[PDB]
Amino acid sequence: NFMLTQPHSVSESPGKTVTISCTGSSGSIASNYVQWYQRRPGSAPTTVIYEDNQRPSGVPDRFSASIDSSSNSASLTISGLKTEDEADYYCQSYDSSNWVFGGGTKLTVL
Amino acid sequence: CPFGEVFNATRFASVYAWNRKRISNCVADYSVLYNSASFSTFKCYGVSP
Amino acid sequence: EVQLVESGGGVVQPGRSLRLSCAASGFTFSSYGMHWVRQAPGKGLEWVAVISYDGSNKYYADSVKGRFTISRDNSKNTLYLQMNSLRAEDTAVYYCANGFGEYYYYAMDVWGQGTTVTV
Repeated sequence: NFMLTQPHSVSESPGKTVTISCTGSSGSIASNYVQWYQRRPGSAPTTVIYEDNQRPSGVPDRFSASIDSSSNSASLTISGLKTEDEADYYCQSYDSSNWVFGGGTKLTVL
Repeated sequence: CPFGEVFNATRFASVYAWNRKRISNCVADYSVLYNSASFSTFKCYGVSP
Repeated sequence: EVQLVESGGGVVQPGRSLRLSCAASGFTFSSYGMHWVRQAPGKGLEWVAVISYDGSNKYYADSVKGRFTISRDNSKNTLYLQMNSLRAEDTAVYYCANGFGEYYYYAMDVWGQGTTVTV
């Protein structure tokens, strides 16, 4: 059914331009509001961003949400990385009433 | 437009020698097309829906 | 201009009978449908059900079919959702909102504020 394509292995040195790529399908990428969900192990999950227009106090300004239709891709750059924030990124999308898990993304920072 | 007959058509003709019977001069219904949750995929290119 | 506030009771014992309303007005509610979305914690958004305007064909999810029955009236532009036999997994904020555009559901712009319900 649903096919997810991601690079097998990719890495870039810090201080350069990085762009995490996760293909979007089952609709128009300009009509989907991409909201990231995180669940840090060892901690109770809490919502950090919802309704796309509400800002709780302490929310960093580095995160920005928009859609770029010039090259049919979205650009996001995050600075101020913390040691406890090192984890794995998984991009999840839903179609109709089906859930599909990813194959598994492993990334090592050298 | 009598597109419902094609929608529930039992058989389809061959690609190379399909019978040509132009049907036009009407306004379609699209009443049942609004429930797209039963279709596995929905793709649109070149224009936003 | 666009103000929509949800109100209701507080501590409600499960199994009791009570009716709630989230009135939608200020526009053409005749061509606008009411959608209910449940957001499971940790997981993504969950589809609940959809209703056609004609009413000839109605489709419901396997996890909500049978137990629940919905009623709407285009004359008063109010949707009634009778909650019977509340479930533990249903203890979540209820979003009363109308779908994006006209006859579109795959796109979402504004989330639901939520209604005050206790299970």
